[PDB]
Amino acid sequence: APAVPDKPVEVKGSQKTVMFPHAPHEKVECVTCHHLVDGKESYAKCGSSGCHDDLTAKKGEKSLYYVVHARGELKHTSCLACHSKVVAEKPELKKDLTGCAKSKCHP
Ligand code: HEC
Ligand code: HEC
Ligand code: HEC
Ligand code: HEC
Repeated sequence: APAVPDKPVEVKGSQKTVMFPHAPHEKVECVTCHHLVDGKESYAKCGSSGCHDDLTAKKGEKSLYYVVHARGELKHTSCLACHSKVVAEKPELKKDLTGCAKSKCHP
């Protein structure tokens, strides 16, 4: 298992880059995000070739946008899906964690 990044890392889309901080996610199993692929574990970039490499489409399993923003019902938890659950318990974090603008992801 490679070391978890100790500084925010870039999550590049086609037009915007969002910084991802691992620290606040220390109590989330690595596997929740870096899910198994072909039964084997992987820590490759979500947008890697052969993964979620469609950086422009809004929907589809190949879309990086969808796996990040789908508000739920997927095979794995998206950023927005989990954030909505967190925000339900800690409402003061609504804009910070789910906002489309002026949020922690999109300042
Ligand atoms: C409100 C629900 C939001 C809207 C609408 C958008 N976001 Fe995001 N977002 C996040 C990441 C990690 C990325 C990069 C990976 C990717 O999606 O490709 C993005 C990117 C965008 C983009 C640009 C897509 C592109 O450049 O190809 C748009 C137009 C966009 N987002 C709309 C992360 C998050 C996040 C963190 C948990 C939140 C709260 C939001 N995004 C919220 C919205
Ligand atoms: C979801 C909330 C995550 C948890 C929990 C962990 N990581 Fe992560 N990691 C995540 C993202 C969105 C990214 C960037 C992906 C991209 O497309 O850029 C990362 C990045 C890494 C990397 C480096 C390579 C990279 O993609 O930039 C490593 C080595 C990594 N993550 C390791 C790691 C470990 C070991 C975790 C558990 C202790 C772990 N991550 C949890 C999302 C999430
Ligand atoms: C390529 C080797 C991949 C990497 C690295 C990551 N994902 Fe992935 N993801 C991949 C496949 C082939 C599949 C479908 C089969 C499965 O294991 O579920 C997925 C699926 C997801 C989903 C669900 C999408 C759906 O259509 O329901 C999510 C939410 C997801 N993947 C997220 C994700 C993130 C955020 C990653 C980086 C940290 C990541 N995946 C890496 C293949 C690959
Ligand atoms: C739940 C299983 C999570 C997943 C998947 C993702 N995030 Fe998250 N995020 C989660 C928690 C528990 C928290 C902490 C909230 C708190 O109580 O303080 C967060 C925090 C962040 C932050 C805010 C960090 C800060 O400014 O201090 C960001 C920017 C963030 N999360 C981004 C993010 C992205 C891009 C994700 C998808 C790859 C993602 N989170 C998934 C829980 C969970």
